[PDB]
Amino acid sequence: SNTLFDDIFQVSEVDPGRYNKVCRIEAASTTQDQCKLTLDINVELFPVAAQDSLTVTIASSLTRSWRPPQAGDRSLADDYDYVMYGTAYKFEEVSKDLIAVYYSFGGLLMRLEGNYRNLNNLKQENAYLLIRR
Amino acid sequence: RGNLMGKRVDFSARTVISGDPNLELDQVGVPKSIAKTLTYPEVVTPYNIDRLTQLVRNGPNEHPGAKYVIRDSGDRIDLRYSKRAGDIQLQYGWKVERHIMDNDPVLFNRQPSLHKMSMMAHRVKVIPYSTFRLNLSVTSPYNADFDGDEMNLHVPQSEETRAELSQLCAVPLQIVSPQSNKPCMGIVQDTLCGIRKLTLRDTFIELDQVLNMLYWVPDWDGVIPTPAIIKPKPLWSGKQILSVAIPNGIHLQRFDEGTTLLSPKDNGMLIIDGQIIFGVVEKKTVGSSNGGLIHVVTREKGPQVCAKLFGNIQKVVNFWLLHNGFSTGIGDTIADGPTMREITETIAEAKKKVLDVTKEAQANLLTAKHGMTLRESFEDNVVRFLNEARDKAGRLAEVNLKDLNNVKQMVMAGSKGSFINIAQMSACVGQQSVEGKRIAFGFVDRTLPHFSKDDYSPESKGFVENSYLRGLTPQEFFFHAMGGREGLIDTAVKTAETGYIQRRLVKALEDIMVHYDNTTRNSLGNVIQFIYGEDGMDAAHIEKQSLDTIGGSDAAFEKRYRVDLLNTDHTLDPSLLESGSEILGDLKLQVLLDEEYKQLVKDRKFLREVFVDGEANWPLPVNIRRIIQNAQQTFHIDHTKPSDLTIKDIVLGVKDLQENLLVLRGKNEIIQNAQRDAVTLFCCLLRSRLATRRVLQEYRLTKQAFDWVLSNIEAQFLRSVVHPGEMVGVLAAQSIGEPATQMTLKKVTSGVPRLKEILNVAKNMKTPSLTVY
Amino acid sequence: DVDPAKRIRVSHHATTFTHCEIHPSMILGVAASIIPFPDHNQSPRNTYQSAMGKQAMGVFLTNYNVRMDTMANILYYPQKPLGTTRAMEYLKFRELPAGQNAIVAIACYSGYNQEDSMIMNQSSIDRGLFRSLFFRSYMDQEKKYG
Amino acid sequence: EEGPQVKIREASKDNVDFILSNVDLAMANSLRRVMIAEIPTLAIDSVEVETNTTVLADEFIAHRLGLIPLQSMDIEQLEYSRDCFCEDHCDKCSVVLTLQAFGESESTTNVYSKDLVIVSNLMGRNIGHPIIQDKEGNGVLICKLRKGQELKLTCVAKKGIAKEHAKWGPAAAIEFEYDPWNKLKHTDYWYEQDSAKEWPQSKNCEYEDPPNEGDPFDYKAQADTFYMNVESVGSIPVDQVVVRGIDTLQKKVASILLALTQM
Amino acid sequence: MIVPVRCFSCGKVVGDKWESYLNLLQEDELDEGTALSRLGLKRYCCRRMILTHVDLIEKFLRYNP
Amino acid sequence: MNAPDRFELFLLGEGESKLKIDPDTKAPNAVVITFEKEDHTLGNLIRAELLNDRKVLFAAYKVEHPFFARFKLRIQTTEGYDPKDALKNACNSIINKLGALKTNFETEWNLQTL
Amino acid sequence: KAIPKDQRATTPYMTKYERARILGTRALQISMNAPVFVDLEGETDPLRIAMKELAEKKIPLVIRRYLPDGSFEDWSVEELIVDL
Amino acid sequence: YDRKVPSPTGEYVKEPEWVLETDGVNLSEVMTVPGIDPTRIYTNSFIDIMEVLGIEAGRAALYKEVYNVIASDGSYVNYRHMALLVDVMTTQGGLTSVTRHGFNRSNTGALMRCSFEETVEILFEAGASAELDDCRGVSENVILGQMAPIGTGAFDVMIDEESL
Amino acid sequence: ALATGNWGAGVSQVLNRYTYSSTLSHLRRTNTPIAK
Amino acid sequence: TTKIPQIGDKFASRHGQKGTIGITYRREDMPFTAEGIVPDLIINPHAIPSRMTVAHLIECLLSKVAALSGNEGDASPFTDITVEGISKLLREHGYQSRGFEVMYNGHTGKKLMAQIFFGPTYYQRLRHMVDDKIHARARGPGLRFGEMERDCMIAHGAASFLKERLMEASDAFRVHICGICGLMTVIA
Ligand SMILES: [Mn+2]
Ligand SMILES: [Zn+2]
Ligand SMILES: [Zn+2]
Ligand SMILES: [Zn+2]
Repeated sequence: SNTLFDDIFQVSEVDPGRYNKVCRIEAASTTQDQCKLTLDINVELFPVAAQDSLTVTIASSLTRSWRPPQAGDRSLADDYDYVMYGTAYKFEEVSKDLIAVYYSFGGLLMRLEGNYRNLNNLKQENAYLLIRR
Repeated sequence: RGNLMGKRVDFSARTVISGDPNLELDQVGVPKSIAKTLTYPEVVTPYNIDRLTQLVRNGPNEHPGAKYVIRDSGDRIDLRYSKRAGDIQLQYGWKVERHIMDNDPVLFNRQPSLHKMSMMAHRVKVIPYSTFRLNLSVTSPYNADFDGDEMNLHVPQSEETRAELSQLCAVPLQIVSPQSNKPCMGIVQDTLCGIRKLTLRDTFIELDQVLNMLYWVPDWDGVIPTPAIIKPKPLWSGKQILSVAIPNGIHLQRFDEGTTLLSPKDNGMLIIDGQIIFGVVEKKTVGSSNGGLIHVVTREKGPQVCAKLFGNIQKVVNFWLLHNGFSTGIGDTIADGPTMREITETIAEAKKKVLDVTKEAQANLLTAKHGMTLRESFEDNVVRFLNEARDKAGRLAEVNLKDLNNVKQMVMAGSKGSFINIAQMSACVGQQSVEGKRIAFGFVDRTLPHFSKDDYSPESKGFVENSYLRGLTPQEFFFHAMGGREGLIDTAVKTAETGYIQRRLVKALEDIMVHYDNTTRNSLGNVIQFIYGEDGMDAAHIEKQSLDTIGGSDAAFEKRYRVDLLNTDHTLDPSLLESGSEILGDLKLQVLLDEEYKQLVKDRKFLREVFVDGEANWPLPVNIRRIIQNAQQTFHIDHTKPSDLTIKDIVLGVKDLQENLLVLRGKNEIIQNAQRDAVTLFCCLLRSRLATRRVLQEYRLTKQAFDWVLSNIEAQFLRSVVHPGEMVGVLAAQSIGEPATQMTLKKVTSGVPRLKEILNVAKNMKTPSLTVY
Repeated sequence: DVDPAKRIRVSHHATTFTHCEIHPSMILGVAASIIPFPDHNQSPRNTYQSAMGKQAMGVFLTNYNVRMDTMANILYYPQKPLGTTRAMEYLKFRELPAGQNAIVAIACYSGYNQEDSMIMNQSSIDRGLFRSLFFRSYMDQEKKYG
Repeated sequence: EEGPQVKIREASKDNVDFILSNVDLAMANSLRRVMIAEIPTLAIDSVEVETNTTVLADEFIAHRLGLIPLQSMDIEQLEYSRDCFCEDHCDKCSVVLTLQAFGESESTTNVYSKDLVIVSNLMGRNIGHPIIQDKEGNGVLICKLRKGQELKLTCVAKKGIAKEHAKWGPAAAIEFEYDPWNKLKHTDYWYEQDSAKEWPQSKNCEYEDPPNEGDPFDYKAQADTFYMNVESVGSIPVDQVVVRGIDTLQKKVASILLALTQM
Repeated sequence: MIVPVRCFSCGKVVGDKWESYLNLLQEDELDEGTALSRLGLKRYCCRRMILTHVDLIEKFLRYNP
Repeated sequence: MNAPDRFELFLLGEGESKLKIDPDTKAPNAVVITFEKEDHTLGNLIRAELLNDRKVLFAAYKVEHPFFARFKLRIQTTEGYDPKDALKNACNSIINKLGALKTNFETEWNLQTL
Repeated sequence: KAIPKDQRATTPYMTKYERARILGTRALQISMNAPVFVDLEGETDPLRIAMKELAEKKIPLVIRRYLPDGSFEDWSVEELIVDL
Repeated sequence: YDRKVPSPTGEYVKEPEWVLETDGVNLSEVMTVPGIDPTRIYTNSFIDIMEVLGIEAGRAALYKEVYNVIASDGSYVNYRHMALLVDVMTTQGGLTSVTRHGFNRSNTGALMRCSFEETVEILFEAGASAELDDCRGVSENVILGQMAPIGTGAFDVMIDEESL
Repeated sequence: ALATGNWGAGVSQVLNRYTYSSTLSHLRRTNTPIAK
Repeated sequence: TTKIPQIGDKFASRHGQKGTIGITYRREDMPFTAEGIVPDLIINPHAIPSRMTVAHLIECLLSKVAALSGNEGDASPFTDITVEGISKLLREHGYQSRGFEVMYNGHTGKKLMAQIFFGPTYYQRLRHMVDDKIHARARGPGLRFGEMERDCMIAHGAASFLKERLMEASDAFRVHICGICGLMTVIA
């Protein structure tokens, strides 16, 4: 029962650095020129290219072990394509006037930079990451 | 005297050893045939009448058996020959000499044993085939391999004797050793190579294989961790599963060259609550390194949990490696076509520099360097040129090799490998040398009859241009063999000399022990150290820590520690502290804060005198930074709200704690001073770590977390004091001799030759030097 | 214009030559003459080998069944090494060899082959791989002056 | 017939090149293993030596004897000596053979498996006949005799399985491949300059469609379509090695359902 | 001593191909590689078995007793 | 000498059963079965099939030490669904699967010339 | 030469050597059917029982710590704090 | 040589300095030469350092020497081990070597491992001088059937008439 | 002397026969009793 | 006596590195090649970098080519044979020129993510076998415990163990002693 962030980004770079399945994207945000994003993505399961336009929603719902099927016929809280799930080892840098946060997806890292998220994001593990089209 | 030399070695066996990925760190596989030979006398008691009665029935030929039953009268009934072997009625108080069984504590040892860690206690695991089996990580403390090594197993014979082994010698209690205040056991070879390949970002595991991996970790809790990727494919991270082998409450932070909180290179290491958040896992994290994962798990969870840790990790990685595979072939030693050309030119450039200096010398234009001969300095430059070549040639090959290159994969993980190796295999082998010089003119004015007289070129005097891959010319081959023989000869020497030095050191210190007064004395009762190690601490409880007070500019020192309640700018902002606003301009508190600052400034002076160098990292007990990282995780301290700590809380709190870090207790004046001295360095670390601004601005501790930090520091500290009865002398001798049995190879005297020269107090040194400033 | 795969050799700046080596590989003795590509190994390893070749099992003589000596080890199925040496011909190595040509895999498999140990194929052992005969013979007499 | 599906390419008395499709890799493998280790067979497992003046040692010869493939067509109609209710060996559980040879001529006299002679009663079941496939009906060369030397042995064939000793194995080798076009990406090709140019394209690349340049990785494809080839050693018809392979595997699982049952 | 009965690695029967191999060489003047392939020894594990064998028995038979 | 007889790989010694079923505690609806005298051949098999069942929450196997012939199988299933049954199911499902394969093969065999 | 219960300057904490010897002494006794002072919630292995007695401070033993000069201090196993 | 020194602002900075390295030693005389820093002169001959600067300086040097022999191979050993060695070699006011000085002793007991097939003589002298055996060694106590006053045996255990 | 190795030693030894090359080796071995 | 390869026995190639059998595996369990070829022996790659034993690797490459072509491989020192040369010949035979081959795990059938350097190499069975050194001496009614072993037990502070292990058979005799003169001149 929740959601925490939403917006669409302008991928300005997709670096694969010696990896063969992962790339580090850095897409600017449509709207607010402040909001930025750096993220690790498994390209093998959701390719990405420069100038693309991704919609990024955080959320935190729809820890107990996990089951595979059944739900695939039920709570399809996946109105997206790419779907990760990491933890917030978030260093609220409290840089200058903006506030950046960090997430860890099994090692695939992510970092948002804004300011109005003070009442938006968590300060605790649990947090899914969704992206569509 | 024939018995004062250990001959009649009863109750022990010896055999070839083999490695075993499925044994726990502290076990030893004992072949059934050897188990039936070694016995332990166990008194018949109601707690064990059945087991014994059963063993006696199995007899001397079936494993859970026994060899003799001894009755009250001391009579010995031989179960192998005896008309009543199968008709015995044990009675309380009798003794049954049973075979050693699973879990008995036994002493395992590999000679030459010049380490206490070369004689540890293990738990028995009776197994089939002959040969003893060991967990791979118990390998280095024994300095053992499996190309034929043999080890001895001794069976403790009494009850107090069993206890001594398992309570003092057991492998787990030796993970962290005092010889170098760090673990002496870590993850190696296959498991090391595998753990790295498993931790890369590109490594993902599918559901089918994840469930197996999970199930392989015995301390797992049937809770399938949610995938790092849920999208079109439930995929798990390699880091995710390894994290299951690490227990809860483990935190770890380390920054490498260019590591950030986004470490692009997947550099560094960041584990939080037993979940690796970022960084590839290799030798710096899982090796026997200082602050690594094993040092931490031990100190934080205790010896047993750490021992189990080696096995859990081994089982996961070894499984992930069995199904991933790893290999190496000739292919891995082949460098890029263009690279080889860059290499040939690099060497060709070296032969020119050498050719020039020769023409120079032949015209008589070279100037000798003071206190040196023309020929001496000539040789010098030629050798510098030729090594510069081998080296730069080697770097060109190293850079080339891709991340697929198996040789490079092993080097990146930490498991066997090194530049020099890749350099000699792929690029130039280099200059040979005997007695520190190039190959000498053994024939009149020439190295081999194949050259002309007076030929000082690199090919003549021993430079091997080819790599091992290319092969050596015959002349290169012979020169490389001349150099080779040298190493074989003195390897024999170094060996012999070190073994006698080690036995002389032990003999000189054997009787030195730590008494109950914390004094270190010899058999006579003479004082050697008025307090062991000048600090009363046990070396296995010491860690390298950074004494901040000592580094950087003064502006920085002041920005960091200065708290001026009487200045709008240099006060504690009311957001870091609850009572922040009403503290502004508080005269009485400011008096407390000035005492704290004057003390911090004295400390800095003091430290700068002791470590005139400027060095800040020194081994000290109680790892404060770790204690604080724990507090912040334990009390989920939010870095957003202001703390409820008072300035009196901190200042007076830290002040009180210092009066509790006790090494000595005597009530008189002398001892109390000795006590203040012994705790001086640690207290400087303490005061700089718990300075008011630091506690509120950096750590953000709440009154609860803070009070927790203070009591932990006291607990750990007291747990770090050395125990009276410590055979510190033998400990010392062995700690110096053991590594001196590892030295093998700018013009002075080092290595064993110099060490022997020292211990001998020779009035005729070989290299009497003076250094004048 | 030169083979980049070959090793780097020096030049023939001579008009003085009085002799020429029959063949450079003849600087080696018997044991080392059995090492394949010895010129591609680090020097001390050649020495180690030369020691071990003397601890191998072969067919010391074809008349082993008729001699009655203290100890003897005869390999069941000796094989001539796929990788030979030219000197190896005068040493009769192909005639009276030691060892066999094992199909070898350099790999990290179950973990049971670390720190210098090996994983051997049990099925190959059943079919005869590396079996050997061992003969020990005891001697004894009768009295002396009494 | 809905399910695993065989599709034979080659077939002869020795090999059976085929293509398993629509199956789990796990099953292809278990079957692959079973053929190598658990298909019953008859083989010499005891040799009594009356006379050996040959140049070889008894155990040396005996070892070879066991390696000589024997007729194991009706092996099921034979019981394991361990189950049999006799005392040691009998016609119900064993085949006895004899070997008598004498160096008569001055030329070296050879001894082959053909020279083996059954002495027990085969009761009509094709079993124990030494297999012969060479172009001269000689069989395996067991020993060589100089004039004057002799060899009088007595063997005893028994039912067994590879797990116990590789002599009882009916299989010689078992080719096995899948995804010849590295599409599932199960392996990561090692290379110097070009993955493709440096790695030999396999036979089975012809029986499949090379992936297309721009297709994104197919992450839901599993492993079906396994290209196998079974080589029989003779103790049993190739077709049988496979068939009984599936059979034993089948009986195995069966022995388990029956375990839960009487449990 | 004599032709191993089988290929150590795979099990292939090989002890019934020694004489043939010998003939393929003498009376047919073929080369070992071509000879071996004609006897069906296609994989190197089986090839090495025959190509590397040393028939020392032919020398043992030369002793009188 | 210390080497055990080879038949001990497939022959149940005395006092041993083909299966030992134990209830898992760490989790609900979980069982741990010990197969004596069996290896990866059956292990990876029953595991793979067990995984095709959707009402199955967990399935993994492992032979703790190559010296001994036995493996452990842990199955976790949906409430109401007995793990013991999923096994029976996986088994039968396998047995059938093979029967078909057997046929198809003997069928294709005949259509071959040689 | 004995030192009064007050004025002892030796450690309030038990040393690993004392723990090792006490457990071994006590275990020996339990191995010889000597009376036990705790409830064996299933234990049968002497040392294991001894460890239980220690944790519950029910081992009626005293440690005599000698000083290099000859004097000594007496600490009851009960007194000694066990943290190692 | 480069030298870490405090700069005027406080942070350590490298300040290169010319240093003289010699072949031969005469500390007392060179130490006195004008133009040098007698405060920092050094020599690897800890024997001369002792004779000119005293035993405490001798000790410090001996530690620096031993320590270098171990750092030369990159190896590391906790300070206290080398320190204990250095204190033993220094306790009696002079540099007492360790590589076996005495033909009889170092710190033993006229009972421990009978050295030289003529232990008799070791005992004859012990008698003639009234040698007092402390009995702290392991062998002496083995000969006496007792456990050595070390580690696990550096204290006695006794019954307690307190336990209720 | 030929049975011992007593000349004026170890000069005489039992011939190695472990392997054929080991025998050839022993027969061409050299010894140096007792600057570099 | 016939001696069959067992765990603990020593083996070595001709490049100065021996090893003992750690465990034996049956064919089914071994890893395999597409052609169904299985290894008679598996050694560890970690024993390659540091030994600098490149010849072992080249002997392998050479030996593969020789077996595939029935020609004797020339591994003679100081000749013009090359890895490039050998790699070319092996390639002509349809194999990946540097000795690697795709392999599948024997417990699963699934490929290995890595390819394996596979080929024949000459190995020697050494003497001195397990069953010859297994000596186990336990009398109730190396392998020694000497000075070095004792120093280790002293360092551990294990005093009673040292007492138990170093004490001889001799009977524990009871004597009386004067407290004034430390002599056994007491009449009891
Ligand atoms: Mn070794
Ligand atoms: Zn019968
Ligand atoms: Zn083969
Ligand atoms: Zn008296």
